[PDB]
Amino acid sequence: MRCIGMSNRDFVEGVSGGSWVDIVLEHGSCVTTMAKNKPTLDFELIKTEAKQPATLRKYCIEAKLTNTTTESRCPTQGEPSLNEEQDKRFVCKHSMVDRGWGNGCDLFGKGGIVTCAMFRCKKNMEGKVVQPENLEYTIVITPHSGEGKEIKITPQSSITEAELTGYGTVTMECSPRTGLDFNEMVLLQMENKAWLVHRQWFLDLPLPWLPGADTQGSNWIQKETLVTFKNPHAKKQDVVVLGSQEGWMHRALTGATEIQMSSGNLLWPGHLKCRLRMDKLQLKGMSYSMCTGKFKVVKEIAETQHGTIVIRVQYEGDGSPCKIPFEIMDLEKRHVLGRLITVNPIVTEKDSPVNIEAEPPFGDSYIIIGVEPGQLKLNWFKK
Amino acid sequence: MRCIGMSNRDFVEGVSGGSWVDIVLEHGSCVTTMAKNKPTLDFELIKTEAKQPATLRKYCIEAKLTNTTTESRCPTQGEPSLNEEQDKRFVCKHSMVDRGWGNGCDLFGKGGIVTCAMFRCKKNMEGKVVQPENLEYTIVITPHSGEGKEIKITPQSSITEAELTGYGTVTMECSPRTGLDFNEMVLLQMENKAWLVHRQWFLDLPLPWLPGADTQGSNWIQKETLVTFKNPHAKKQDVVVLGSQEGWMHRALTGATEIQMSSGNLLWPGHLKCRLRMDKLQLKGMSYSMCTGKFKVVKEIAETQHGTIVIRVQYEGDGSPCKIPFEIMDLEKRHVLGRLITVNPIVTEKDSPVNIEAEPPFGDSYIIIGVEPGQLKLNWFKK
Ligand SMILES: *[C@@H]1O[C@H](CO)[C@@H](O)[C@H](O)[C@H]1NC(C)=O
Ligand SMILES: *[C@@H]1O[C@H](CO)[C@@H](O)[C@H](O)[C@H]1NC(C)=O
Repeated sequence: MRCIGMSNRDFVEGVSGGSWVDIVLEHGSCVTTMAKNKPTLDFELIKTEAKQPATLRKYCIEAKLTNTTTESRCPTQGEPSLNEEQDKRFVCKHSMVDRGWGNGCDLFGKGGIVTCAMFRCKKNMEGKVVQPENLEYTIVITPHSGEGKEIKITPQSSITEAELTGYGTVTMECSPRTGLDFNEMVLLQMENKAWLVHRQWFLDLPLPWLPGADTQGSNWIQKETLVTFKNPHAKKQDVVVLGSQEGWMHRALTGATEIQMSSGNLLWPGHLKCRLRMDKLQLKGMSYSMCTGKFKVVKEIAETQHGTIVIRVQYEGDGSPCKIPFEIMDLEKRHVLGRLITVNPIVTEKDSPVNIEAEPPFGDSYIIIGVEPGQLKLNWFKK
Repeated sequence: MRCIGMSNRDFVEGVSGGSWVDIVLEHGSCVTTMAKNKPTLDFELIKTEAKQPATLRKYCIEAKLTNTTTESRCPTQGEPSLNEEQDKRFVCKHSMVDRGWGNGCDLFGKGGIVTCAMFRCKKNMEGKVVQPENLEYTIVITPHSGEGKEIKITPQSSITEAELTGYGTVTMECSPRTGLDFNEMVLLQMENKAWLVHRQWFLDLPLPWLPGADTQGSNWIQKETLVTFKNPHAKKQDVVVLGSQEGWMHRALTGATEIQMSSGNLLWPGHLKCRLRMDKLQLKGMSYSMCTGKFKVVKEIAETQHGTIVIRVQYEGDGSPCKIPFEIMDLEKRHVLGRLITVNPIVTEKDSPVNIEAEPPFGDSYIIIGVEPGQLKLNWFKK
């Protein structure tokens, strides 16, 4: 479930001296709002989507060499230039070797030689500069009824409305924060994890890179960082790559800042500070008859991780949509004790199970739910 | 070809005041020995094989995780221990999550959870301590005839003999050197290249390692260096590797000392200082008649990279195995000028081509090869 049973959930209650109550919404946390005559709402931040990030530079971390050619000459015959020297998709190397009889040349001496190989990247990571203003926050408002409404907000339109399903409307004004010095900070993505590193530290990485505005994927820059030519023997210099740089990147990003994922969705850390105005909220119910008084416990008392207690029951009896007779009594039945979180428990159908939550006082307490013809008298010992 | 036309070739001549001449044999270099009445020999170091190296430790650089299991519990139900915790081939992780209704548990609160995954290494490098005394050096001695004898030496048996094919025998005494502080130095092998690194720097590498005496390949030590558990959500913590560490190793070994290969054979740098005693060497020939005097130039004059000049000719004429009339004359035919490198050029067969090498003086010189009935009078301009 949500909110109830979430270790990171804060309660808040609007005073009777006005409205405009402040809440703090963060990812993985729920906020519970309530007041007298006002319905209880649950606010939760779902995802923080940073749409339209600007690709800054693309580095290659795993490449492969194919189409390796080699051409040699004899002493006093000129250098052996290859056509692949005029191709940015290739990397070449010149050298000189000893030439004479046993290798089939004119005379003795230093003969030139050239070896080229096609550079083709296989796996490559990316880096993007992210804009702070065009961020998007998804918030879910749920009426705490026990039987959600989404809203997208952005720093360029912090004011919004919320047409709840039969509960009225509530006004929101949020102000955000999500990091540190975003303009000169780059989100690095390895197509498996994500980090937030410095701009200068990212721009000067010793790897074959391509500019942001690029779709070629073959005219890289500084390919020699992943390509080394071995010592030439008879002819071919035996060019060789340097394997994969995935582990080097995973190890070099230790002192960075990683961002988890929810299968695609980036979990951006940060908190929204929001003002809520609930003066235009109505309670779904009120004008309802009382139920006949038969209730069967689907499952009885169970305290949450925030002092509040919850019971799930079913109406079963017939009496239309009606209000649940619910009272919190002493060890006897003197006065009413704890308050109610799920304000005005209603019933949509006799077969639909309904949960209810409330905060009891210390020690022994009674819960009277249902009229006498089938009254549920559930005792418990809080704390 | 060899020796002739090798840019790293040194000449040496034994004086008439005894024998025991010193030479320096290194990989990729040839030594030319000669003297009056003594045949010319070519010494070359082929391979430096360090047989029987002692494996010290085996590190893994590319692993993969399979057989991932996960088990959870409810609050006040105990921790969920898995059977894979008692298996060194697995890596596990404990955690606690929020549990209540929507995830099917008893009540609310912190419920334990455990996730394990089988650690299986795919590609792994090795490190070996190498012994200096049990080194093996392969030397090739070739009689400079123009138409080789191998010997294996070790520091534990530096004295040897050389039964040349019809030239007598020569005595050798070599003393070696090949590096720096071998006892606390480890040869690192990645099954593609080889380095020589420090012992302490190698023993403390942050990678899953196994002791030297090991054939298991699955009960590694410190596997968590290549395994990280992501944040748990509903149940599985989503364990993930760190890719491949091949690039990290290839980059970290920059300030080391690399060793090239000749397809399997390690090219150990170093020089052997050898004493040669050639007093028991005879010249294959001497008691031979002179040829009739017909020679056709297979290919004429061509100077090497060490001042010496070479011509390849064929006998063609009939006259049994005979000695070649060969003289170096002035611009006229006054006196004999340059000496001869291929001492006493013989002939095995009239159809077998034969090379000849000699050093001429400055400027113009004549080469008289063959008796007058078909005499070859080849002029050239050295320097
Ligand atoms: C590389 O070699 C393959 C196989 O011969 C060939 O199909 C391909 O066209 C070559 N590419 C280049 C750029 O030469
Ligand atoms: C891992 O899973 C495969 C596929 O189910 C199975 O064949 C293998 O026996 C499993 N290994 C272990 C150690 O559980």
